[PDB]
Amino acid sequence: MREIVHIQAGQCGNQIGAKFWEVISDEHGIDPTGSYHGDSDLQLERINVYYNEATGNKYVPRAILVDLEPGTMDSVRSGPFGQIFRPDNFVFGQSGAGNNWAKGHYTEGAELVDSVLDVVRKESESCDCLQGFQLTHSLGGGTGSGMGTLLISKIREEYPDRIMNTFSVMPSPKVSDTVVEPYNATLSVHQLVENTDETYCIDNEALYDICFRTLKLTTPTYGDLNHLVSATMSGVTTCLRFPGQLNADLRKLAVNMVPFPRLHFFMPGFAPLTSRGSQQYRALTVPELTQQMFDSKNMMAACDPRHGRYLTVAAIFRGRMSMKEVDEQMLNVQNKNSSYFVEWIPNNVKTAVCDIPPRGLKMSATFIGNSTAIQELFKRISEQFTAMFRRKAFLHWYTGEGMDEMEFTEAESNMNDLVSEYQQYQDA
Amino acid sequence: MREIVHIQAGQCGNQIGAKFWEVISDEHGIDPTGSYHGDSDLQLERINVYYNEATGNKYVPRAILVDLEPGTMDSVRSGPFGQIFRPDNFVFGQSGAGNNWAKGHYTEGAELVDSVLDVVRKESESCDCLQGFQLTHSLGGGTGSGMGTLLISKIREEYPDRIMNTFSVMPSPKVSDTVVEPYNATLSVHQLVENTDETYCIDNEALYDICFRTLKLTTPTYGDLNHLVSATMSGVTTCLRFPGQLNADLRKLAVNMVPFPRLHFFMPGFAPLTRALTVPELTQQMFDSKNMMAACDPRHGRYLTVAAIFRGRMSMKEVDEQMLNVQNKNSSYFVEWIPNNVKTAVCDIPPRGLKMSATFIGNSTAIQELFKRISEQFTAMFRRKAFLHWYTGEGMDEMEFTEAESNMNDLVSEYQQYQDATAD
Amino acid sequence: MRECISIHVGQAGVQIGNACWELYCLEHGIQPDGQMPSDKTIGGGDDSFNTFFSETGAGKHVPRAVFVDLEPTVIDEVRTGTYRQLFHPEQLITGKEDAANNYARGHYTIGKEIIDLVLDRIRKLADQCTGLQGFLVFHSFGGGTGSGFTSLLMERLSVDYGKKSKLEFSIYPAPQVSTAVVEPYNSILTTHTTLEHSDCAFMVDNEAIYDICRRNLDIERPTYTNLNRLISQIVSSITASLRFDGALNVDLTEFQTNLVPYPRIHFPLATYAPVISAEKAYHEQLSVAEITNACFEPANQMVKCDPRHGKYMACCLLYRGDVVPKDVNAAIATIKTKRSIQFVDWCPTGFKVGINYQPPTVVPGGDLAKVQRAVCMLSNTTAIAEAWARLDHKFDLMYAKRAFVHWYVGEGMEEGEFSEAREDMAALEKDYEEVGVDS
Amino acid sequence: MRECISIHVGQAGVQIGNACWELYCLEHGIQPDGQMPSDKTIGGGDDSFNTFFSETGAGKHVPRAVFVDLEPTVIDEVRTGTYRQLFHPEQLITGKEDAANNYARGHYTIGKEIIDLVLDRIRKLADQCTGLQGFLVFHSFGGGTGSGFTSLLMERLSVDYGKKSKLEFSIYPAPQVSTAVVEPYNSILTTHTTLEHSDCAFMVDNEAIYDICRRNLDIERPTYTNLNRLISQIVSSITASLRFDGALNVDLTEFQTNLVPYPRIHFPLATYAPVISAEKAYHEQLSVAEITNACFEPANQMVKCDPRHGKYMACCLLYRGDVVPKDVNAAIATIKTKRSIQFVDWCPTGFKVGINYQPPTVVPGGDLAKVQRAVCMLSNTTAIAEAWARLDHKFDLMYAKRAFVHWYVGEGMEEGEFSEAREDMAALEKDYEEVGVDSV
Ligand SMILES: CC[C@]1(O)C[C@@H]2CN(CCc3c([nH]c4ccccc34)[C@@](C(=O)OC)(c3cc4c(cc3OC)N(C)[C@H]3[C@@](O)(C(=O)OC)[C@H](OC(C)=O)[C@]5(CC)C=CCN6CC[C@]43[C@@H]65)C2)C1
Ligand SMILES: Nc1nc2c(ncn2[C@@H]2O[C@H](COP(=O)(O)OP(=O)(O)OP(=O)(O)O)[C@@H](O)[C@H]2O)c(=O)[nH]1
Ligand SMILES: Nc1nc2c(ncn2[C@@H]2O[C@H](COP(=O)(O)OP(=O)(O)OP(=O)(O)O)[C@@H](O)[C@H]2O)c(=O)[nH]1
Ligand SMILES: Nc1nc2c(ncn2[C@@H]2O[C@H](COP(=O)(O)OP(=O)(O)O)[C@@H](O)[C@H]2O)c(=O)[nH]1
Ligand SMILES: Nc1nc2c(ncn2[C@@H]2O[C@H](COP(=O)(O)OP(=O)(O)O)[C@@H](O)[C@H]2O)c(=O)[nH]1
Ligand SMILES: [Ca+2]
Ligand SMILES: [Ca+2]
Ligand SMILES: [Mg+2]
Ligand SMILES: [Mg+2]
Repeated sequence: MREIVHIQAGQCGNQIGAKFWEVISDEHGIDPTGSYHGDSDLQLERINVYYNEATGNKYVPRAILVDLEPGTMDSVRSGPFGQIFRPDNFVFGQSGAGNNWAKGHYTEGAELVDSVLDVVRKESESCDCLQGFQLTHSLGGGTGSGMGTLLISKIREEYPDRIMNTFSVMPSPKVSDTVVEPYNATLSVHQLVENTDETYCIDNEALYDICFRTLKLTTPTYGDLNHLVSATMSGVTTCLRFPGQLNADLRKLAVNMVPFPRLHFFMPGFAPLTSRGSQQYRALTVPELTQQMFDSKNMMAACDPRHGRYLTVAAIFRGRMSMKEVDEQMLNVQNKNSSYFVEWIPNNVKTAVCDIPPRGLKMSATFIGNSTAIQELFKRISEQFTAMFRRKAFLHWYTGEGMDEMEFTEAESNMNDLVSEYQQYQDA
Repeated sequence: MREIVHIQAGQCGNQIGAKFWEVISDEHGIDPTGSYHGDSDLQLERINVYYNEATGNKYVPRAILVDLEPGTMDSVRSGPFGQIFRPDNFVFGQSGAGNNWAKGHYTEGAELVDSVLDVVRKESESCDCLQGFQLTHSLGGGTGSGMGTLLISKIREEYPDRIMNTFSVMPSPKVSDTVVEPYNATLSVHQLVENTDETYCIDNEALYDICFRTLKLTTPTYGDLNHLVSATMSGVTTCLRFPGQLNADLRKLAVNMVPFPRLHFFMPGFAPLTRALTVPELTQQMFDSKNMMAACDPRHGRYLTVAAIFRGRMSMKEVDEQMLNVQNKNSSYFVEWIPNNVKTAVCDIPPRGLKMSATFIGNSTAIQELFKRISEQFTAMFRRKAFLHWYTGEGMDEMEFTEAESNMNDLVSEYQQYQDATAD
Repeated sequence: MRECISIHVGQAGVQIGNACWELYCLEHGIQPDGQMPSDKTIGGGDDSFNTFFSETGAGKHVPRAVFVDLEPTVIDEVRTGTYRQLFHPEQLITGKEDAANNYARGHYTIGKEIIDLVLDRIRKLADQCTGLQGFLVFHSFGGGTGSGFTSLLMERLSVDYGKKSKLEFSIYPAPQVSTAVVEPYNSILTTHTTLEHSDCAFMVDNEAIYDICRRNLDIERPTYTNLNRLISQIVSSITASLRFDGALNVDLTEFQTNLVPYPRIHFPLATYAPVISAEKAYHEQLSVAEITNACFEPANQMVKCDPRHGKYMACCLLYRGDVVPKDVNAAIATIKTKRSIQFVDWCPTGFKVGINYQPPTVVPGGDLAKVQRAVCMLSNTTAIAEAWARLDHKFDLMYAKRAFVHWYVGEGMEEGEFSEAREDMAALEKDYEEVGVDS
Repeated sequence: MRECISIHVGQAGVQIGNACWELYCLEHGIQPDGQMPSDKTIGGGDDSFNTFFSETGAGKHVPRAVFVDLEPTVIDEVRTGTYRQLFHPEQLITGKEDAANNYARGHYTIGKEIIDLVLDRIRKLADQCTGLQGFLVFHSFGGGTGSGFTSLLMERLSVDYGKKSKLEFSIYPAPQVSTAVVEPYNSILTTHTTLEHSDCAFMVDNEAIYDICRRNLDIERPTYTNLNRLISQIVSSITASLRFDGALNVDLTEFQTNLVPYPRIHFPLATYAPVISAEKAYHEQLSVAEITNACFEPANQMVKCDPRHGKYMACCLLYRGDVVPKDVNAAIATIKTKRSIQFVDWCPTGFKVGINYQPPTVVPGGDLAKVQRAVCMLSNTTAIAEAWARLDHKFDLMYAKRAFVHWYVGEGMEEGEFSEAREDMAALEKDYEEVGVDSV
């Protein structure tokens, strides 16, 4: 069945994780109680990529919920689809991580990590043909950030030949005000560079801009931010969950999207941008979809694509629409911005269509780009980090947990290498 | 509770000792029979400090009376409140002292000191938490000055970590012509410097001058002087006897008042001396050389430390302001190298008769005038070896008299040395 | 009588293979359950059709074919399709995970664990042959299994059947329907490795089939099903001479003799005409002369190139239907003056011709109109080298930055095997250049 | 879980302790007998207020606190006061003889006789916690018990609980209500000894609180009762983050990650607003903007310094009441622009904000007005050193003539410890200067 094991860690990981499972459950015709209730057999054909089947013809998300504090879980458990998750798959502690990567990764996290791996291992021995794992987490905190990357490393050790995929929320001082977030983020990017096959960079800076500038939400909440993450996560996992010829599994996607091992950080995009609650009076024309998804304003990472070059792009259209017109409009976009795609990777734009649209939208499009402009995101973090690190400010929070400062120097170095390596290929 | 053990040795010691117990018993509402009959609970909150609560709800002064010649003791037992004292605490001799310090300290005094120590021990063991000791005596006679200091030294050995407080009456020719006084005073001051923690200098020269010039009582009697002493003693013990936050016990006083071990001789002051007067007037007078109970001009030295105590109903705001004015207006007379060295207590219960009163306790370098005047006299007699017979007679040596001479010279030198010192 | 075993590798091979066998059945009158009323010898035969179908004592005619794909989805269709009873489980081989569009994963990693199984199944069919002539191998250039596994198989088949012919049907990668950016890599790797092991390979460019479907069939967005039904028409035409009584291209060896003078230049261009929409309202039935002329129009080639700027080494005209020798010879002399047909000096300027009286069979419900006469031209022209040039230039573009190379090295391949495969293709381009350098 | 144990040391700590616990009871609806009718979870529970209140079988809510003093008369007031039934007798610990304003006596001579007992009573509280977070230590700088015994206790807590966090509420001495000439010696001695045992310390300058009570509350001659009541509203706002639950609330732990850049720089400056009399509150509704603009006025600060003549390393604004994010944003804007806020180059960001929708409260019989919203700003500024400076000067003025040191040595102390301290304090003054120096 080519199963995926889904792990969500920490507050952000579990909140965006839970909304993901709610969104795709609705799309696949599963209800809060785990019963199938759909009109199409197209929904059940690959249902096993994300869901396990029990007796009762019930579907249980192949999902592990991990946190170091007892809240959040309670929250998830009481959420609308709280009851679908397997109880034995809730793994949480009591200490918490205090937004401290060192606590998540080395001290508090280490006490809980072994019991997490049993449930991961439990879930994996059940799979007929395991693709690999996907993890949701933020990088600015401590559990999702610090413990999250520990889990990736330990899991890779047990399954070194499986795909490791993450949805990684990048911190922005527009959305939070905890001064150490750039420390946690830099430490986490270093890990992700070494230990994941594909990472979707979900940038809270762009989520803030979309909500505040484009959707005109003057008091944005994490609920608002997560509405976009879940729309984006349903979109980018469409090729895995429905019949299709392109990027239909994690490894085939990696071979199409990752030309060089370290350059596996994707810019997601979604169109139309919509705020929850509101209704769509007029859908958008395939032309409108296509123009928008390539527009800087629709990117989930706060980087201007025009400032770099695309190495590879995947585009996934959903809804009933002219396959002919999609082709025509995708060619127009490439022919119209042909200077923004590198010339030495021929035919590097690939297009998918899936007839099942997402809830509330008649037509949607999801953009997955491997663009060199992602360096602006890492440069932003890099600037914040050095402003503090050059004075060793707030370091005692980490050294007190046993970390040395040499380990900070390496994370900054690896991240500056990553930035310059993107710059290398931009001038090719 | 925090008990003080009161000891009065000698005529002066027992005279002002007796007047003291009358004034404070009255303030606390204790009658001659030990029964409380007062109107405010404030009178009883800290009554254990000076009184033992015996059964029958009777309060008995925690006071030991000592003398080498009865009668004075007899007059005290007959005087008002004489029956309030415990009969076992009367400890008196026969040989007397004959105004001879050597007789009080080395011979007659010593052969009776053991009898006193048993009473002190008994009184101390009864105490929940002994503060220390409080002795009243003169320095000119023989028992008070001579046996008094011997008694202190013996107490200090058994209670080395307790506070030793003394009300000491300095001799003035204006009031006594025993001629040998300057010997007994100097040998006494030599002892107080080493063995007491805090000493109030009650200078008979000041009491006479206040009764004569100020109170206008030509040819004044001991009863007149002791009205100023009793007033004064009541004043400087107010914060020990009523609830309060500042100098509420003998050790806290010593920590605020004694910056260097030997400089522990305090200048008492009282206002008004006895129409009613205001808080500004009260403040001005208490810092005026003419309201000092020691023959010393404070404009002739500098204050190391000062405690002020206002008693009565009045505006605390007014008190704070007036205190600041007087420190500022007189800034030159306070050492700058002790910041905020004037503390101020305000007990709302006035003494009997007055509506409000101020009490001054100064550690001023100008007190060297009192020691210099005694020293001048001492040398004006020891230089002729005059009357060295009364003292050598009892076996005392030549040196002793000289050591007290240079030792008190040093004290005057230290007060001067810190008066001249600067912050930069 | 000599048999032919068919080998279908990867999705392209299986779906195209599935297309061909249905059309073979409609041409020979074999029903989906394997019963062939026309067959009068029950349980045996040495008829022309027995070269592709064996027989059972129960009258079942089953394809002499083997399907192999590293993932089951595509082969499952065969197992549940409308012709499921034609095949028996032992000739349907699948794996667990595929080559992930990675030649190295198909050749080395996943290939090594299944090569001996596949060969075993093929051996089982082979032992049932009295005079096996060789194999027809269907596969894509671009997929991991089609490119990587095929090369392994081709090599093993040369070892275990050293004395057999090996024909290829190859799908050449076109952007309009490709699914991996790395297909040019896979294309050059598999070509380099299969080149020495394949006697004659028919290249079909998806681009060509895509536009023919659009232009001639009115198919707005051709699917694989559209592409594969047209491809089966071409494949069938090429193999028609093996399955019917006749005298041209009657055995695998004759394909190489007639079409392949040079071993390395073994890539004949196929041209098919006419392609007519079945949804059309009756059409001017074209003449022999007209469809023969159509063989020299680029728009009907299976690989877009321009045979005018190259040289022929061999040409085979295969007619199906209402065709008689006089009209063909009279069409040829006409074309030979109207069109520039320049053979290489060391070759006779001439055409081998084949007529099959049975007209083309069309799958009921397909897109192709039924016609009374059709022709497939097989021409070994140097013009086909244009497709190597295009392919190699894209390879060069990516390889210069080593883009995607790590995916192959991670599967145990060495970087050197890239520049080596590229060097062989560099040599192959020069061979075409030498053979066709008059102007 | 995540309980917090309160330790009130000496008169100031104890008197301040009374005011805070009274305020807490008013805030959570707890009566003087310990009953809380609005709490269903009887006998036990996991509610937010349980971080400061334990529960008995009978439904009593008992403060997680210990009162300690070397004399009995201040704590006797707690034993007999309105809230006497609130505390278990083992929580009120008293000796017989105090430190006499002498650090040496509280740390050594007298402290040694009662320290073991206090640690045992603390152990009994700790053992009732499911997840002890840390300690809150209230004490004066100037008293012998507040200074000498506190430092001893902090040393002993470091040994028995390791790195378990310790926050200090410290009364900085002021002449207007000081009770000992030696309070500078005690202040420097206690600050040196506790500096490495304390994670974060909130100083309250008695002169600053004195002045604010006179000016903003029109109290001619403020008492300790006036001060302790304003001092409590500050503690309640730093603790509300843990005693109450909400969506925009932030725990002190997150603020601390931002208010302590380096280990020794752990002294935040506190500002509260609005401090107004009912007489002036009537006809006046201080807006979120006005209150915030007040937290930057150099005269509404609980420690006398000019935040302007220095650089900020963090400004954390904890709001409470009718506050909504939108208004907070506008305010912070207006301020930044029309005001003097200079942050350091090594501090990306700089502001941390939070809202506790639990309304502010006032003790019946108080001198503060019931407002609908209030703000507490906790700022780490290089200007708090003006305080360490002033104090250090008084010390240097007396030590030179070695004044009053005979009292400290007579109890065992040595001149060395007096200099060892002046040096740590000179270092801290340098450390605060260096943290502001810009980068190269
Ligand atoms: C989607 C998650 C989010 O809801 C996004 C913001 C922050 N929090 C929610 C609550 C919130 C916000 N502001 C609050 C103020 C007090 C109490 C709570 C809040 C939030 C808002 O205004 O409601 C919609 C908000 C916050 C900020 C905010 C905007 C904002 O509203 C969108 N700003 C982006 C930053 C900010 O620092 C900034 O850089 O200016 C733009 C901003 O500065 C000003 C004066 O606007 C400000 C506002 C208090 C100042 C100091 C602290 N920083 C951190 C982030 C920032 C804030 C919204 C989480
Ligand atoms: N004409 C045609 N081309 C096809 C078909 N299937 C795939 N292709 C093309 O062949 C290439 C991909 O080869 P596949 O057959 O999908 O690969 P595979 O052999 O399954 O290999 P892996 O699955 O990667 O191991 C692309 O260029 C496709 O466009 C088909 O049915 N018909
Ligand atoms: N704000 C405030 N300061 C107080 C209070 N009580 C005492 N202080 C201050 O504390 C300092 C003296 O310490 P105290 O608390 O009185 O004494 P202690 O700590 O009990 O020590 P000892 O008296 O030696 O036993 C002075 O600066 C007082 O102003 C109070 O209730 N509030
Ligand atoms: N988009 C989004 N971001 C979140 C959410 N929750 C937290 N964050 C961000 O994640 C970071 C905090 O990480 P957190 O979840 O508390 O980490 P943890 O301590 O490991 O659980 C900050 O940068 C927040 O802005 C959420 O629901 N959605
Ligand atoms: N103020 C005051 N001084 C006194 C009193 N009796 C004696 N003196 C002084 O004390 C000195 C004599 O001390 P005296 O009582 O005879 O000492 P004793 O022999 O030890 O009892 C003289 O200088 C007197 O001035 C008294 O009742 N009041
Ligand atoms: Ca037959
Ligand atoms: Ca409860
Ligand atoms: Mg496949
Ligand atoms: Mg005290």
